[PDB]
Amino acid sequence: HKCDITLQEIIKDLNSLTEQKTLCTELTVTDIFAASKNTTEKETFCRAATVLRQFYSHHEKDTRCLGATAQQFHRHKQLIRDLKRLDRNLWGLAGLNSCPVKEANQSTLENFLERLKTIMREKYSKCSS
Repeated sequence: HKCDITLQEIIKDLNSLTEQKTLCTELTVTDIFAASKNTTEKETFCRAATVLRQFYSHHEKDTRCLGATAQQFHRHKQLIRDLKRLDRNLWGLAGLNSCPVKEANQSTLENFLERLKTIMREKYSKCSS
């Protein structure tokens, strides 16, 4: 389970998401990586899945995000779809819903996603030769 191809599905989701730089991706999430470092891998996935679910739930219909042009609206729908896909995969890996996130620091979604990508690539690296 630990080195399951779900890791690749998550990295794929993150690669697409981290191309986005919009008003929406500058909006913030609670910075789960501002912690002093005290949770299991399962708990880390639960934390990340929780904040991203908060984000897409709150911003799927947000006027700052929805877009004026066809291209902007398309990119917004893609962002929400990919956030849901990534979230689905993170929950699968977490196997837990109970992981209260306490951090004060807010980071942009953009920076949060780049950090998660780093962590996920590290896990992948630790799984392969």
